[PDB]
Amino acid sequence: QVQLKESGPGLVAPSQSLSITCTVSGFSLTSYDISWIRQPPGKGLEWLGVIWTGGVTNYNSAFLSRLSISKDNSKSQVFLKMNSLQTDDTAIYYCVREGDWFFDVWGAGTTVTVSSASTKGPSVFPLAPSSKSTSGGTAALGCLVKDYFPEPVTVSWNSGALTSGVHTFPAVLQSSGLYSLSSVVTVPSSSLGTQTYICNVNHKPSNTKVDKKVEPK
Amino acid sequence: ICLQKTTSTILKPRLISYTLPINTREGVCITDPLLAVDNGFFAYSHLEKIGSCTRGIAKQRIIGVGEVLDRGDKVPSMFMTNVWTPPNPSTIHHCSSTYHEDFYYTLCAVSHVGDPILNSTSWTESLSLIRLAVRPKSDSGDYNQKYIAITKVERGKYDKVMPYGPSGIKQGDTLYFPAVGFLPRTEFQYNDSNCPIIHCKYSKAENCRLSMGVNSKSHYILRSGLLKYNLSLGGDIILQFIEIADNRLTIGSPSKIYNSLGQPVFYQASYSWDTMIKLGDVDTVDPLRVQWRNNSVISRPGQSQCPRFNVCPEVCWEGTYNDAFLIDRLNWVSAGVYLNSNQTAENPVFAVFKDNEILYQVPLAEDDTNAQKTITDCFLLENVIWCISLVEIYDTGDNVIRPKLFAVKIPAQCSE
Amino acid sequence: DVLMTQTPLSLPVSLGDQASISCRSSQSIVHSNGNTYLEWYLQKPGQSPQLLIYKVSNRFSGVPDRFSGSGSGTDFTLKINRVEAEDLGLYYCFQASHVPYTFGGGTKLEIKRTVAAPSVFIFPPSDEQLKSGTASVVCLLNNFYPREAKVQWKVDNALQSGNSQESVTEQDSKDSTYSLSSTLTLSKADYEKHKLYACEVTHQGLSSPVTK
Ligand SMILES: *[C@@H]1O[C@H](CO[C@@H]2O[C@@H](C)[C@@H](O)[C@@H](O)[C@@H]2O)[C@@H](O[C@@H]2O[C@H](CO)[C@@H](O[C@@H]3O[C@H](CO)[C@@H](O)[C@H](O)[C@@H]3O)[C@H](O)[C@H]2NC(C)=O)[C@H](O)[C@H]1NC(C)=O
Ligand SMILES: *[C@@H]1O[C@H](CO)[C@@H](O[C@@H]2O[C@H](CO)[C@@H](O[C@@H]3O[C@H](CO)[C@@H](O)[C@H](O)[C@@H]3O)[C@H](O)[C@H]2NC(C)=O)[C@H](O)[C@H]1NC(C)=O
Ligand SMILES: *[C@@H]1O[C@H](CO[C@@H]2O[C@@H](C)[C@@H](O)[C@@H](O)[C@@H]2O)[C@@H](O[C@@H]2O[C@H](CO)[C@@H](O)[C@H](O)[C@H]2NC(C)=O)[C@H](O)[C@H]1NC(C)=O
Ligand SMILES: *[C@@H]1O[C@H](CO)[C@@H](O[C@@H]2O[C@H](CO)[C@@H](O)[C@H](O)[C@H]2NC(C)=O)[C@H](O)[C@H]1NC(C)=O
Ligand SMILES: *[C@@H]1O[C@H](CO)[C@@H](O[C@@H]2O[C@H](CO)[C@@H](O)[C@H](O)[C@H]2NC(C)=O)[C@H](O)[C@H]1NC(C)=O
Repeated sequence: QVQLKESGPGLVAPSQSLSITCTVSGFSLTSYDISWIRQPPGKGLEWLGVIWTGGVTNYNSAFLSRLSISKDNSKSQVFLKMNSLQTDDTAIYYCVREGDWFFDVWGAGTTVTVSSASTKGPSVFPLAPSSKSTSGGTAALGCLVKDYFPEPVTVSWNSGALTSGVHTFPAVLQSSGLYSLSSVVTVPSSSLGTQTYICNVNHKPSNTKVDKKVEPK
Repeated sequence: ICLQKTTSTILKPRLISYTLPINTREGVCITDPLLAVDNGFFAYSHLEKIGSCTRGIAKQRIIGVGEVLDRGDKVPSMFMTNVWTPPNPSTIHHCSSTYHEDFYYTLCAVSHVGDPILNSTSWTESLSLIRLAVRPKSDSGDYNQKYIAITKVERGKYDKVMPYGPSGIKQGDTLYFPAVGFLPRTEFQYNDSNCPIIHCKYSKAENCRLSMGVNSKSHYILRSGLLKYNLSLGGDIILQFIEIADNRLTIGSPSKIYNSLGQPVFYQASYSWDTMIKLGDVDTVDPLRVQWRNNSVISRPGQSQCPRFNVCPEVCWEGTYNDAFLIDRLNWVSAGVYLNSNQTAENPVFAVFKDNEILYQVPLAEDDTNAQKTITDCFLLENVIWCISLVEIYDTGDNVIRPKLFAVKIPAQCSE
Repeated sequence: DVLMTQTPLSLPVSLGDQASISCRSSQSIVHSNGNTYLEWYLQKPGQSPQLLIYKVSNRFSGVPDRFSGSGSGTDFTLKINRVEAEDLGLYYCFQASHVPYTFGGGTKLEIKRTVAAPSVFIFPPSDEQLKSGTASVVCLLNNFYPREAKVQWKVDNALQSGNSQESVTEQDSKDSTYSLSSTLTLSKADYEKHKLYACEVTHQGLSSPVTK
């Protein structure tokens, strides 16, 4: 039922504007106030602003010079615009449904990176289950997603069929300026050769969708 | 009455709120305000919520009547004589009040599904009426306060009807309330060719019909009109729904009907694509028809797709109720409070204006102040013209909106 | 302009215990309405925050009764007794009483557990990858509780300088155990030059096990 989805550019050049659109489903904007909240890399959540049903908008005074929030009740949408965006501002931006001065429902979040460099697509290479590992115990296999500049990335096994024993590690910045991460899964070692395992990689800012299957010789 | 354009500020507004029951110290949200002024009497109402304005613990709703008399500074103020409190404040919605013969009749919708506009399909129409004696007798009986559930509503083709405006008129012994009718869009008949997109580059032909609902896929459309209530008849009160004509129609929206200088005038809120002010004398009441003035200077903060000064049809449901009252008919000068923001509710300004010109105006608050609903009623006191405006204003200290009442004396002399 | 300060930056705690987090406000947090609008939010790992407590002590619907909140003046404490594995992540306190709306620094709750030893796996560079001309070898440690672990890379019996980078996950919600991957990135020529690549792990649960 209730949902909030944000579409964001992913990448914004320094001293340039950010535009995010929140599409709400399951309720009317006329009956709930909507706030915009952001969390930077390690810093606590910070409250950007609120738009009432009537159209009354209140902002955090810190951002008042360059921040504005509007909405479209008919299209069930809420808009955030920020100007003169700088390095400080890279963060996760959340669209949030307000209740009695509390936030009951949060949007998934959009991750916005402020950098001059352009986006880059990830390369997905399989990490093959070890030929050594046998005996009906636990074998290990994975993907290694490499060289993607926009920070957000998403991996699912068999379009979400497998959720058990999966570990997707935090990305790490390489010296080159590109992120690389590893996603791994543990499977029954008797399953090798019988079951097929597919690595679903989604990189939204470059709109790269990759599907890879990891198999031993 | 001044009739000359000027930029020197000849308008000095005075704060009269302090006589009415509004407590700044509590921090309560005061919303759904109602102001009506007729024949030296007034009706006021609000809903007082603890907490968030749009979603907060409903604390009390009050409906009161009293006399509008000079304070003693020659400035009018409002003094209640009679106050009524519903037992269950969550239920009462969309009050609308009209005056007749030392009673003042206020007509409410009763809802257990919240605001009927928003929860339209789930609501079963329940209308009720509260009449309050403006000059209360002692232990007289039903006269000081009478409550009535209204059983017979004549709504014709319309599926449900509800009062939907602040104040209304009387003609003889018959009362007319501003109201709205919900009609299922399958029943709604509209020739899309009527919709004017000639110089509107971006607007499709069907947008006007779609804009009759809150959503393009909405189950109902909203048509403004009146509810007529004849006191001369006996038995159970019967309310009849009169629909507005299709000349220059827009989505049914909060609307006000009032008598000025003998004749009735009508104001309808712009919550749709046409942002320009809609108000005029009414040719006929029972076949309701209004002669909208072709006004080109006053509009409503539009918040996105339908911004201020938009004339092009678009699908949107957004705006605020900001009304005006007609001080002179020969020149058709009118007085009202408007918000000078293209996309946001801010900068409330009181103005005296004509169809294509703003004669003179004064701002009621600082440039940051957020404001929403403005209600203006003018009357004549001690052979001088006075206008009372109610403005919903926002307090930074409590993130709450509370109403403020100004008295402004229209000036006979422009120079000073 | 109202500062929210949480006292324990990390709180480590075992299952069945009681956890207490404190929030202190720079100034009085009481509204004109007289209600105090202090809320407690939980952000589980890889998820958006979720509200737990509103108006100091009231539990948001669906929040179990063991979560408890209380406060006086400028001091507020949230108590989770009978801690469970599900309950780990970041806990925030927030105030809506004053117009700038301000949140806490955060508190990360860490669940103490019996020591568990990693299972170690090594992954050779793929054939597709070396066509690009860079080769990467991946060592994985899986499901070990004590977070501290040492990974050393030895390439043909050669110890590693910083040719490697490591990533560690959040505490698993189910069994409270970490997992780690250390990747060694090399130019293609070096990988061709030597035949032995090895991952030597050091953890309390083991005694210097090595793979390949
Ligand atoms: C508040 O909004 C008004 C009206 O907005 C106008 O109509 C809307 C539906 C949108 O299309 C807006 O983008 C559009 O501006 C603004 O007033 C208008 O501003 C312009 C530019 O300052 C004025 O210049 C005109 O420009 C047009 C197009 O070139 C010419 O055809 C005209 O001859 C004239 O040169 C225009 O006169 C003015 N109109 C009115 C009625 O005021 C207004 O600027 C805006 N205010 C703020 C603070 O943004
Ligand atoms: C308009 O009012 C109606 C009537 O109150 C609302 O419809 C439904 O009302 C019931 C309660 O009478 C709600 O039921 C509850 O649902 C939750 C799960 O959502 C469940 O946990 C409870 O046990 C109970 O069944 C229901 O939520 C509510 N909504 C719907 C879609 O059925 C309606 O929500 C109101 N909507 C508006 C726009 O005001
Ligand atoms: C409001 O009602 C009056 C009175 O209605 C009359 O008495 C009722 C009990 C019922 O029997 C009605 O049908 C009666 O008409 C209306 O006044 C009447 O108007 C007609 C118009 O032709 C006139 O012939 C009658 O004499 C009037 N009766 C009076 C004045 O007592 C009045 O018209 C109704 N209001 C409106 C707006 O029409
Ligand atoms: C809506 O009304 C318009 C009138 O402006 C109709 O348009 C034309 O009406 C004339 C009447 O003499 C006809 O001769 C034309 O054939 C109509 N169409 C055109 C394109 O000129 C229009 O028909 C009406 N809507 C519908 C659905 O009939
Ligand atoms: C607003 O403008 C219209 C168009 O001029 C006026 O409408 C009049 O009546 C018909 C429209 O069906 C036209 O043929 C007339 O020429 C119009 N002119 C006049 C002077 O009435 C309308 O009168 C204008 N303003 C009002 C009624 O306040």
